Amino acid sequence: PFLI
Repeated sequence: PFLI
């Protein structure tokens, strides 16, 4: 992902 882009972030978690």
